[PDB]
This record gives sequence, structure tokens and C-alpha cells, in this order.
Amino acid sequence: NKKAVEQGFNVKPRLNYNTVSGVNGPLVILEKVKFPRYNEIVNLTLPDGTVRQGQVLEIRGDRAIVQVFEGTSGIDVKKTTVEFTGESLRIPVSEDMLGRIFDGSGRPIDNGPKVFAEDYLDINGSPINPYARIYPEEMISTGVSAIDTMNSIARGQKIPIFSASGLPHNEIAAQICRQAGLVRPNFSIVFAAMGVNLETARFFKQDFEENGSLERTSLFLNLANDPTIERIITPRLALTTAEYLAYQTERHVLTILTDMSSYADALREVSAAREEVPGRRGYPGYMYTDLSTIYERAGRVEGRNGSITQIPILTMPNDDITHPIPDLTGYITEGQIFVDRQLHNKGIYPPINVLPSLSRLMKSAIGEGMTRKDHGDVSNQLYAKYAIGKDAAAMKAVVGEEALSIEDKLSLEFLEKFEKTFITQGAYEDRTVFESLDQAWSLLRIYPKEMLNRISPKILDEFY
Amino acid sequence: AVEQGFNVKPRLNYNTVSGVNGPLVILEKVKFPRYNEIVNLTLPDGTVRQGQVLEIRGDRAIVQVFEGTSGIDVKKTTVEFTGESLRIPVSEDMLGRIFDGSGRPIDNGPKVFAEDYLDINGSPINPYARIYPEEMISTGVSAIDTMNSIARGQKIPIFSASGLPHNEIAAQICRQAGLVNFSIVFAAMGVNLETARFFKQDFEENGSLERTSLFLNLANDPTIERIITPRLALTTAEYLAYQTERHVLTILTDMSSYADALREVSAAREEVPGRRGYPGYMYTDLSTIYERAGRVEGRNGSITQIPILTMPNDDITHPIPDLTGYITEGQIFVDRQLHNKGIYPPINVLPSLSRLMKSAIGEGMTRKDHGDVSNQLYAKYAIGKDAAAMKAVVGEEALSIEDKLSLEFLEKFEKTFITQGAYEDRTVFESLDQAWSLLRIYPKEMLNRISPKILDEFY
Amino acid sequence: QDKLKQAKTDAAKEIDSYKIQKDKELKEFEQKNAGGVGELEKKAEAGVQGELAEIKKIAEKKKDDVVKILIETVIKPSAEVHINAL
Amino acid sequence: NDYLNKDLVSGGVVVSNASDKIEINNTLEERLKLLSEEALPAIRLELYGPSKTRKF
Amino acid sequence: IEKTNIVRNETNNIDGNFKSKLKKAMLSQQITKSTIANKMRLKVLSAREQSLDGIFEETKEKLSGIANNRDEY
Amino acid sequence: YGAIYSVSGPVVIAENMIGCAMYELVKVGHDNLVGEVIRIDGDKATIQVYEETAGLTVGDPVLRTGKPLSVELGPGLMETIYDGIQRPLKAIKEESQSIYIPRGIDTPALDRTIKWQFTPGKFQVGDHISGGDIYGSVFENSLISSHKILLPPRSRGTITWIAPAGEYTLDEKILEVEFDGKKSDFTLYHTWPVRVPRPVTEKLSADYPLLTGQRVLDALFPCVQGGTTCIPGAFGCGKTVISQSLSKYSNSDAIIYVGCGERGNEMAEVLMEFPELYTEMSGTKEPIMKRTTLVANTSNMPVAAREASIYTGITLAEYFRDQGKNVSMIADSSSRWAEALREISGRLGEMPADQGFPAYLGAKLASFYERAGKAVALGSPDRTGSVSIVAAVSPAGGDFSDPVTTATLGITQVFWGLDKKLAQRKHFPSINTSVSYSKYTNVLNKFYDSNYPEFPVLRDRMKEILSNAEELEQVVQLVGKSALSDSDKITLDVATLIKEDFLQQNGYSTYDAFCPIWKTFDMMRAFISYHDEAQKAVANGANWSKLADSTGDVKHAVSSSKFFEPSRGEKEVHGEFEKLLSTMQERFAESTD
Ligand SMILES: Nc1ncnc2c1ncn2[C@@H]1O[C@H](COP(=O)(O)OP(=O)(O)O)[C@@H](O)[C@H]1O
Ligand SMILES: [Mg+2]
Repeated sequence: NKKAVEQGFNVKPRLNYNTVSGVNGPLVILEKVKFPRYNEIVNLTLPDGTVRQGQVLEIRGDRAIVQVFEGTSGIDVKKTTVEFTGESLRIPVSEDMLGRIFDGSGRPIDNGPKVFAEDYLDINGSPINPYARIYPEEMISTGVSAIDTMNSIARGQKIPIFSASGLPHNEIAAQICRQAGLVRPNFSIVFAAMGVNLETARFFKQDFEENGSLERTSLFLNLANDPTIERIITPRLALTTAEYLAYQTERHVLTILTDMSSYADALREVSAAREEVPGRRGYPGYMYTDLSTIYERAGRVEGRNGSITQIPILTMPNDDITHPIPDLTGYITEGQIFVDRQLHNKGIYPPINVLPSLSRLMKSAIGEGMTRKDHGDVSNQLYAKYAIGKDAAAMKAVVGEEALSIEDKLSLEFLEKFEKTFITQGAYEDRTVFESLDQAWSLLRIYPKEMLNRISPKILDEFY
Repeated sequence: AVEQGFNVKPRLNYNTVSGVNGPLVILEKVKFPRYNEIVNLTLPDGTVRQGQVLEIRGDRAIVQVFEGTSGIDVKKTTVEFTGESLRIPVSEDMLGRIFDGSGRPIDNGPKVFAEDYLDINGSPINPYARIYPEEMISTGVSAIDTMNSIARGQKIPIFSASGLPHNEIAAQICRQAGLVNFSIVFAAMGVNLETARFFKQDFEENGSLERTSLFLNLANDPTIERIITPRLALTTAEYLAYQTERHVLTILTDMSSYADALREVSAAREEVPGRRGYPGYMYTDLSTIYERAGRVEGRNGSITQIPILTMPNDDITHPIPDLTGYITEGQIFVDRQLHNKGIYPPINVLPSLSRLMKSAIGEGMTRKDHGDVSNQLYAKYAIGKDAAAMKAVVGEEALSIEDKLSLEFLEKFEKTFITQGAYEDRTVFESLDQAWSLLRIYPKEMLNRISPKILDEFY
Repeated sequence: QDKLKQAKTDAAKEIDSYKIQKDKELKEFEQKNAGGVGELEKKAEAGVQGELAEIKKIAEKKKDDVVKILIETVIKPSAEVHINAL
Repeated sequence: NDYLNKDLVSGGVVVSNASDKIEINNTLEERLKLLSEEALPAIRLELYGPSKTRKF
Repeated sequence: IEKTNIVRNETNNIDGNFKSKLKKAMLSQQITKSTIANKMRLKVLSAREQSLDGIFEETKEKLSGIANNRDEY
Repeated sequence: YGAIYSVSGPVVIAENMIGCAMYELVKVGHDNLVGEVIRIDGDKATIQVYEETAGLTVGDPVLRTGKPLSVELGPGLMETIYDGIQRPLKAIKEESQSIYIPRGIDTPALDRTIKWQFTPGKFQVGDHISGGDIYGSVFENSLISSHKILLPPRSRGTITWIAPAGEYTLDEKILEVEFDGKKSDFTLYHTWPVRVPRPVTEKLSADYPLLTGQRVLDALFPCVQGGTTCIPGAFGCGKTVISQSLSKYSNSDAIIYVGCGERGNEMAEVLMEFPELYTEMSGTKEPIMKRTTLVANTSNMPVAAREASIYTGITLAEYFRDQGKNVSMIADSSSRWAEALREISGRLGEMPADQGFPAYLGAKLASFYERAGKAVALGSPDRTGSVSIVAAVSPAGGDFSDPVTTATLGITQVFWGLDKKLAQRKHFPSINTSVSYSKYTNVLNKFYDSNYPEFPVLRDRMKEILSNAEELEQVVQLVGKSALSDSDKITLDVATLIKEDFLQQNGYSTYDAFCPIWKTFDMMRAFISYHDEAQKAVANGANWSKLADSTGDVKHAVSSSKFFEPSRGEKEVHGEFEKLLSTMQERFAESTD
């Protein structure tokens, strides 16, 4: 049946290297290493008995520069013992991972057993063959109008959630997980916290438990107290689990990677620990590739019924799109959901500013077959009129309300009744995409039929 | 009679190569290495490439390969030390031929039948043997001749940006450069084939290939020959202008590309960078290039160097334009804002400057009112720009009567005076008359920078 | 009137056709210039033949003298160590 | 033992050190090539009169 | 009034087309005139290179003769 | 075969490897990872491998191929997808039965099992043949018929034996050349080094426009067949969709869509949609995919392979140019290629130059963009192909001051800059009409005079209207709309109409997916005529508010002209535009009266 067992029944001795040439920052350098690998995750034993894992990063002749995830602190040349496993970091995966809470490095903190591995998969993964990919054309009804109508999330989409520090991005992401469902017919959530607060992790865990998603969710929690070097591997572990459960098990998976800003801060700390290129704002020049190896593990593949949707939750430092984390994440991912501090202060939930938001995979996955015919034109017209509303609001602020034209007044009314009634939703209110489109048509019927220039004439005649 | 030419000096073929790094080739064992020496790297494929010795250790010689190091082996590559710096073969018949970046023929013609072998670096002209130019060149462009004059022997670059018509402006200046015939030495450093074809076609149409020498180092050409092309072109110009007593106008283009080549060589040498990675000695290299322009006391003949330059982001503060302004005298600023507005030439006369204008302009050389008219134009154009900024920031009615008159003058100045179609060839006197017509917009009272005698005699 | 303007432009279009004929004549003149240049190419070649006739004659007159200098130099004993080596 | 090509080389030697890494092509053909490339001004001055344009 | 303006506009376009053709005809004549002049100059320069290479081709024959003579070789 | 001394990131310093030339292809590791030599520090030779370096051990052998990174040119590639080192992704998928690319898989770049119908060319036995000469042709597919088999450059001699007409694989001999007594056997394919550009007889000035189909790109900032192009802009601006629409609807005979640092779902979207799309060329409906090949290198793929993908794509474009086909290579992101270059340079330890990008980045970009250009192929029979490079630079932070963007603008000739303020609010194409420029208008004046004489004057009028209304928009944003004159109001209204209807072109609607050259010309004529009619009516004395109230129908008819189906044919739609203009003139005359 399965021949992967035969290679498993092999014992490989590991060399214990007491020869530690030196240590600096998070990098511990070994000497007299016999044929070092390039990513051999080692088991570095401290003088006090603590065992920290580390993986080599640069291997000159008879030398290996190990970085330890838990930190060098306490490492001594005379007493530390480093054993080379001989293979890269491999997460023990199985179908029983669903319903278990793991630490940052995959060690189970659910007070339960060690995961009874069905396979050992490298956390770094491999690029999915573009010929083997399938373009995601199956719309997900997230239940929130700002994401279903204005934007649109497919099944294989990797649309993240751009947000600031204090915004309710966590409540939006938990809303999406508790409401995600195919428009025209469950999601095994894989949640990866990186440097989140205890309050955030507790909120996510309690939300999953109360909504019943905990029976099909595998948390990889890396709190702020957890070491800042294993934030690099936590999304890799969670995404390897998601890739398993999706491709090799045929389960649709929501991957929620919280605090990708914290992941990128860990990446910048690791890079600055070395003599890496500073990129922009101190982040490594390889940041794009690293974030690519994170995000691009999503998508569907040919012949396998599983799929992975990645909803990374970013934390923009100054609510700036131009910052490297949001810029690189927008360049890689297939859209973004822009949570706005302006709308949050205005009191709107969800505080989604749809103008910076986008979804590449709306183009296909919305249309006549997936949903009703008018959706694309309605979304385009809504974007145009929302922008006209914001511009007319700025013009009103500058030059008073009297100078505005009839079009500007209509657009201000549309802006008010669009932010107040369309974007705004309850935390537990889910709207069918057709209901959202009907509300959108009410908002467009605010206007006369002539000003809806982005609507095709046939759609406008059939839907006005 | 150079009878010392009849002499054979056998050369040492070193097969000891190592450390081949980027543009740099390092030889482990060299017998008495010579600094700034030309070597001939014979590849395993058989093709040879010239190389210059950048630095020598006790037995090492860090060689930079002009044609690039792509394909240089460490085992089968033989490096032959010529024993002297790079000497371009120069001749009087060398005019009218097209050359590669390394002074090799391109026009499918023979190698230069050398009249003498001149060093690329030339020799340092005695400052006591130089002549202050004081001989205006009627460039035919209003915004240049009238307000930033060019003297025969002045190194005045054309500061521009990417996509601006700096090539067109320089070609126009070359085509119409009579005094108030010129030989031309054109050096193309990394310019695209479209620009090189434009320059060659314009020279041929004007009739300049009879008295020009193009050193075309295209973009596809190796990126280290941009270090050597300006030096070859400038020593060709020095020959043609000092020994054959011609008047040479050098049009070194993409000095920004030359500086990028310098930074590439500087980065490979792992030396102390300077500003924006450009080598700390970029001032010295740019001065060595630019300062080869002017007139000498004994010999009547000059190099009217006009090095076209491209600002990376239309910024003067960038190291290349800043050092070029430091060394080269004057600057012709091509403005992105003017080009977007549609003006040709899009020369911004506020940053544009000419140090030798005050001495080569006016007092019977061209006309009595040239300097005062150009001061008045500059002052009123600055007033117009300030008034336009004030009228944009605040209400238009807040601008004074002088500010409104200056806005009208600025409009009539960009749209009529600076705006000059190609091949127009406005005389300096016609440009001065047009500038006065612009200055007759104002009442005589507020033309403050005009000397009262000239104001009475020309208003 | 618009109709009258088109008729007047059509009358001026006849001059444009004459101008087009003049433009065609200019193209024919350019072809004649190229044909004349082809005749001038023979004239230039005839002028070149006059100059390079001396080139063959100037070479043969002083060829044997240059070879004597070239031969005596290639073979001339030139044995001297580097100045630094001494 | 590896002798020079009879057709290409007319005379002279190619002296190299013990390691055979540094060699000096002293063949008459190579010396004539060096003379041809280095005595062009003298050959031009002998064949044709000095250029009237080139003062100094 | 409209007829005169249209006729004048068409006449102006006629002059521009003739002027553009005249400029192209004049420039193309200059291009061919310079090319023939350029080819002639490269014809005598190449002949001088042939004349120069004629001397060098003989010295190679003369050098071979010297090598054959063991008295002076 | 040398060993491995260091493996740090994507670079692998290999010891005991004396004799390896620069940019020589090597096989690093036991899995035979393809790599290129950068530095040679004595015995050591730093190697940038084009695969993942995980699992490499010190001591693993490194074989020296003795060849540079060579693309494989011939029949086969036309309709395929590659992997930068030119590994066919379809063949990889079939051979591995896995959705991941195996490390160091060595599948042939061109399928050898397929037999191609070869028709011998005009060259016969005994006739001298030179580099780039066409000695035959094969039937690649329905669209690329007579895929002319070119004798490799740098190869010459006399044809001793030429194969007759029939079906041949790529391994079979097709032609034999004797040169200096040495026989050379030539097949349907031949390898060419990607770094060295393919030779051409003489590069020519590009004069025919590259019809992108986008209204703004075609009219305001045109591009030629053989001209470089740049599309800077932040994420979501529309560079990828512009590139895909250009590949779908361009008049270029061949498309080389190169994906460097671009998400793999875009490659999947291309592979899924292009077969569905059909090209009206060749006299019959043939799928777009029959004339499009993809060089796909996803962002998560090896870093060093982005440069290989760029060079492979441009060399395929150069080969199809040497065949005489007007090609247009499309780099997904030259900025991602430059980021890969920066990563490699930082791994090496070189001087950061500007923003960390290596000091040779400008030179590399200049060479890559100078690969493009219309040119006569190297050998007989005479033919004139072209290669346009439409490369989408993606600046970091959405600022056009990035070093890669500045170098790209220095080298290129067309700037299709993208504004993110227009990317939002769904105003695609988001071409920033202010900063955008195209230096090919002067050379395209000839084509415009030949086909659409009023195209340049209408385009200049549109540019003037947009610029004047931008100035008036600044004025109105500062001090309100009360000060503006009537003609200012018409200028603002007409420019808003142009931006909303003409410039704004939805690439995913049936009507505006492809606005042809004639439709774009008719739409400029309609909009410019509307502006002129409004100006004339207001100058006659009619109040602009009342005129707009009366001519709202004409304005809506003008704005709705973008819905006219290009599929209806040039004759039918142009009649509709003429009727629209006539009714517009009648309505404006009635309103004025
Ligand atoms: N011409 C167009 N018509 C319709 N939509 C477009 C057009 N151009 C871009 N878009 C939209 O812009 C979104 C972002 O894609 P794009 O910006 O091209 O990717 P990139 O960020 O690589 O430039 C897509 O979802 C697409 O729907
Ligand atoms: Mg993209």
C-alpha cells in the first residue's frame, strides 16, 4: 500500500559535537563538523540540561553557523553538546493534528500527547508547480459585505488583512472563519499566532471553542513571551500542516497567520544579527522571498480536492501602506483587506476602507455563473462612487458645503449611507452575497440611471 | 622624427591568474608589475581583451578587464603585460571615422594609421599656459546664448534627466555652433542604440561626418569600457585641437553612465565608498575628464567640452551632477517640468549657469546690453516663479501688480523666448531683441537690474 | 457655409494635388540626386583612383628602405634586465 | 619537447620558466607583430611626409 | 467667409507637405553625398592599410629567409 | 569534478575546482543542481545555484559542464511553460507525478519524442550556408506555421548533406556542414548562451506601433514593435493585467511572457485563459496559447533563477525575432529580478551601492533592455523581425525613486507609470497621464499619416485637455469652483468625461477588453469633437449650465461609446460612430439655436 513506512524503519546515529568554536548574537558557530548539511536542525544541549533546537545557516569547510531558536543565552563552549540530526526541520503531521494546540515550534501545549506522526514533512516546503496549480474560481461567502461584494475571496486566495495595532482585525478574522462558506456548494482552520498577546491568543482560542471550530483547528501559538527566532518557523510549521491537510488529505483549509508584522520583525532581527543587506526600513533584501515562501504555499492544485486560503493578519506600524511589510505582502498576496483607523474611530464595524482593499481573484470567481450577473459592474460602480464621495467630502471640508454640485451632494449622501448601512455589520451578522448586492443596488439607486457610467447598459436596464 | 618607435620589447605572458572577481582579474605572480599598465587577456576561447592594472601588490596586479570577465578561466587564461599605459593611435585622418568604446573601428574601415601614440590620461596642462576663453559661441539656442553663454573653450555640461531631450539639445548645439568650422569628438558611454543612431544621423544630415569622430560605446557594449571611452575621446580631442590646431567640440554623453561604471569598479575593489556608493575619488576622476577642455597659450585651438549628463531623479544634489557642477564650469539644466509643459528646449534658466558669460558676453563682443538683459531676464523669471508659487498657495488677487506682470512675463518667456523649434538658429542679436521685447512688458521704472544708460538706449 | 467650405477646399485640394506632384517631383529629384550621386560615386571613385595611385607609387618607392629598418629591428640584440632588478 | 608550429613560426624561441606559467614569446613573428603595432608613427613618417596640419 | 478659411487651410497644408517633402529630399541627397564621400575616404585609408600590410607581408618572407641562413641565425 | 566548500544561502563556494570559467554552468550537489560561477578565488569558485540549497553538504561533488547557461532553441517551446533554467513544467509534472518541482530534475527543455514535419529550405547540397540562414521549416502548430529552422550563428560552411522532407525528432540529424575539413551535424534545435545576445545583421529603427489594445496605452503613450517599455507602480496598480492584456491582444506574432518574482496563480490564470482566447490572425480562429510561451519563475522559487528566467525569455524572443516574427517579451517584474540580484550580491558580500542593489544593476538592466529592437536577421533570406520588451518594474513602497525604476527609465523609451490613487477606486488602466511619456510618437507619426492622419493631432488635443484640467483641478481644490470661467468649466467637464469613459478601460468586460486602433481613434474623435462643440457653443454665448442640461443626452451618448462591441467589425462600428457624431452635431446646433 504505502511504501513510506519502509524508509521509516531506519535508525541513524547522530554525532554529538562538543566542539563549539564560538558564539555571537543568536548564531553559534561549530568547528570540526564532519560534512555539515545546510539546514540540519541540531539539538544543542545547554550546560544546565536545557535542549534548544537550531538549524545551520552557513557551512564553511568543517564549520557550521547554527542559529538557535530559543536564544544563545547560557551557551558555553566547554559544556554545550550539539548533535546533528542530519535532516532539515520536519514537522510530524497527521490527521489528528486537527483539534490540538501546539507551541511556536510545534510542541503540543494542549496538555495532550505528542502527535502520532503519519509523515514527517519539511517545514520549508517546496514551490507548487505552476502547471499543477488551479486558478481559484470558487467564491467564498465570508458573510461580510465589504469583503464579499466590494472585494471577493476565492477558495485558493491568499488575501491578508492589513490593519494597525489597535484595530479589530482579530474580530474580523474570527468573523471570516466562523462564516466562511462557498457561495454555491467544511474549512479546517489552521491558525498560526506569531508574537501575539496572551489576550489575542485567548480570544482566538475562545472564539474557536465557542463556534465549534476547535474540533477542526490546529493552533500554532507563538506568544510574545515565546522566543523571537521561532517566529520564523511557526508560519512554516502551520503552513506545512495546512499543505498536508489540504493536498494530501483533501480538506479545505483556512490558514490564519496572525501578526505577520511580528514575523517580519523577527526576520529583521535575524537579518540584523548577521551582515545582511538592509533592504528598506532595515528589513532584509530577501524579505520578499521569505514572505513569498510563506504566502505562496496557498492555492489549489490539479487533481487534489483540497485548498488553502491564507488570511494573514498584518499590523502596519503607522497605518501606512508604503511600509515594507504591507508593501511586500501586497506584492506577493492576491489582494488585501484594509482595516481603517479612520472608520474605526468613526465607529464602523468592520472598519474596512474598501479603497485600499483589493482582490485579484474577483475577476474570475465572480460573474454570471458563480453569482448574479450584476456583481462585477456593481462593485466597480460602488468603488467609483465611494471615491467620489471621499473626494467630495474633502472638497466640502476645503471650500464649504455650498460650493458642492448636485453630483457632489448625491455622492456625499451615498458615502454616508454606504459607510453607515453597507460596510457596517454586527459581529455575528452574515449577509448572503445576493443580499449584499441588493443593498448595493439600493445605494446605486440613490443615483439617477445616467450617472452609473461603470454599469453596462444591459445590466443597468435589467437591474435598476 | 620619432625614431624610438622602431623598437621591440618582448612581453611577459602570465598564465598565473586567480581571484577573478566581477570586472577585476587578479594575477598571483607578476614580475615587477606596473601601475596603470595595459594587459591582454587571452581567453581559453582564444579571444583577447585589454585590461588595465588598477593596483599592484608586491607580486599581484588587480587588473580590470574592459570587455568584461565573462568567460575568464583561472587555468587556461594567459595575461600578457604590454608594459605601458593605454595609448590610442591618433591621426588627422582619424576624423570622419566611427570607433568602438575602446577606440576600435566600427565603420568597417581600417585601423588608424597612427601618427602618434598618445596616452589616454594625457598630460597636466600648465595653468600658466592656459588662455581664458573669452570667445562666445553662438549656440543658436535663446535660453543658452542669451542667458548662459558658452565660450569657445568652456566645459559646460547639459544637466538633464531620463526621457528629456538632452540628446536633441546637444545635437542642435553641435549642429549650430558658429562663433558670434568646428571639429567634433563624440563619446557615447552606454547610450542606447536609438540615441546613438539619432546622433549619427543628425551629424550626417548636418554634414558633420567630414569632421567628426564618434566613440560609440552602446548599452550592450561592456560596462567597463565606459571608463576608457571618455579618456580616448578626450585625448583625440586634445590631439585634434592642440597639435592639428583645430577647434574641437566634445559631446561626452551619459557621464552618469561613466560614473555608474566608476561605482561598479569601485564597488568591486571593496574600497571606502563615499556618497551613494560612488567612489570617494569621483571628484578627481571627473576633474581629470572635464579639465581637459580649454585653450592653450601657444596653440590656437580649443576643446569646447559639452558633457551631457543625466540626473538619476532630476536631482542636482546627486553626487554625479554635484561634482560635475563643482569641476565643469557652468551647467545647462534641462527641466522635466518644462518638458512636461511642452517647451523645447526645456531648459530651466534658474539652475542653468555659465561662469564665463560675464567675460565672454557684452562690451562689444556681442552687444552692449547682453549682460544686463540676461540679468533682467533671470531676475524677472525668478520673480515670476515666486509669484506663481504664491498665487498657487494663496489667492491670486493677493499678488502685487509687479507679481501679476511677472506672471505674464513668465508665460510669454517660456512660451515664446525659451520655446525654440529645432533648426531655428536664432542669432544672439535676434535673441537679445526678443528678450528686450519681453522686457518691454514692464514699465521702464521696474527694470531695476538694467543699467540706466542701456535702459534709455534700448527701451 | 459648410458645403461651400468643402467645395472651396476641394478647389484648394487641386493645388494640393499639384503640391503632391511637386512633392513627387522632389522625390524624383531626390532619385535624380541619388542617380547623380551614383554618377558622383564614379566621379568620387575617379578622384579616389587619382589619390591612391600615389599610395601604390609612394609605397614601392620607399618599401625596400622600410623593410631594411623592420628587419634590422626585429633581429637587433636587445638584452637588458629590468632597472629595478639591476 | 613540444616544438613550435613550423608554418606559423619562422624563428626565435618562446622562453618560459620552470613552472611554464610565465612565458615570453620571442619568436621572430611575435617580434615583428610587436614592431608593426608599435612603430606605426615611424613607418608612416618614413613612407609619407609629415602631416602639414600637425604642428607641435 | 467659411469657404475662404477652408481654402486657406488646405493651401497651408499643401505648402507644409511640399516643404516636408523638400526637406526629406534635400536631407536624403545630403546623406547619399556624405556616404559616397565617407566610402571614398575609407577606400583610400584601406588602400594605405593594404599598402602598409604589403610591407609587413614581405618582412615575414624576409625574416623566414634570415632564419634559413644558419650563418646569421 | 570539484567538491563543495561553503553553502550560505543561494551561493555555493566550491573548492578544488581550478579551471572553471566565469558564468560557467555547473552541477552542484548529488542532485545536480544547476548553477553558474560568479567568482573564482583560486581553487574556489563561488556558484549561484538555480535550485534550493537545502540539504547540500560539504564535500558534495560539483561537475563543470564547460558551457554557459544555454537556452534550447527550436520547435517545441511555442506553446509551453518553463522554469527559468528552461525546464518544461508540464514535462516535470508528468515525469514526477507530483505538484512540486523536484530538486535537480534534468528534463530536456524541448520534447524529443515529438516528430516534426520538416520541409527543406531553398538551400541545397553544396550551397554555402552562413549563420542564421534558414535551411528549412517545421510545422510547430496551427498558428506558428512554418517554424523556420535557423542554422546556429557562429556556424558557417558548405552544406554537405541536407535531410529531405519528412517527420523528424530533435535528435535526428537534419543538415551537415563541412567547415575547414571538419563535419558539423545540425538538428532541428540548437543551444544558445543566454548571456550573449543573438547576432543580427543590423538593428533598424522601429516604425510600426505595438497595438496593446488599451485605449490610453495605444493613443496617449504609444509603443512601437521593437521598443522597450516600463510600467512602474505599486501593488494593485495594474501592471500585471496590462501585461496580460498586451500579450492577449497585441499584434505581435509571438509572445514570451516571463514570470520573475510573480505569484504562480498569475501563471495558472494565463495557462487557463489563453487557450480559451482566440486570435483573428492567420486567417482563422487560432488559440492565443498557440503563440505564447511562458517562462514561469514563481516568487517562492529559487532566488538566483529570476535572472535565468529573464535571460531565457529574452533569448527565446531573440530567436523568434531571428526567425522574422515580431515578438514582444514581457517581464513580470524586472524589479523582482533586481531584488534577486541584490540578494545574490548581499550573499556574496559586495558593496551595497544604492539601496543595497549591486553597482552593476544599471548596466545589467541596460544590456537586457538593449536586447530589444527591430532588426534584420543574420542570414538569408532577408527578413525583419522585432522584439518589444514590456517589463513591469515594481517599485518598493510605490515610490518611483527606486534604483531599479530609475535605471529602467534611463534605459527604456516608454513610461507607462501607474498611479495608486487611480488603482484604487477601480480606474484601470491607472496610467498616470502626467508622469507617463512615450518617445515613440515621432517615429509613429509616419504610421499615423499612413493609416489615421488625425491621430496625432487628436492625441495632442487630448493631452492638452487633460493637462489644462489638471491645472484647473489644482485651482478648484485650492480656491473653489466659483472663480473658474465658462471655458474652464467645459475643460474640466470634458476631461472628467475622458477620464471616466475613454481612459478608464475595463479589461474584463466584453466591450472594453480590446479596443482596437480604429475604435480608439473614433473615440478620440468623438470626445475631442464634443469638447470642440461645447467650446464653440459657449463662445457663441450659450450658458454652460443650460447647454449641459440640454446636451446631457449627447454627453451620455459620447460616454457610452465605449460599450460599442469591437467584434461588430470596423465597418459597422465606424458607421455607428459617424452617426453618433452627426446626431451630436445636430443636438448641439439645436441647443445653440
Ligand atoms: N484593465 C483592467 N480592467 C479591469 N481590471 C483591472 C485592469 N487592470 C487591473 N485590474 C485589476 O487590478 C487588480 C490587481 O491586479 P494587478 O494590479 O494587475 O497586479 P499587480 O499588483 O501585479 O499589478 C486585478 O484584480 C484586476 O481586477
Ligand atoms: Mg504582478
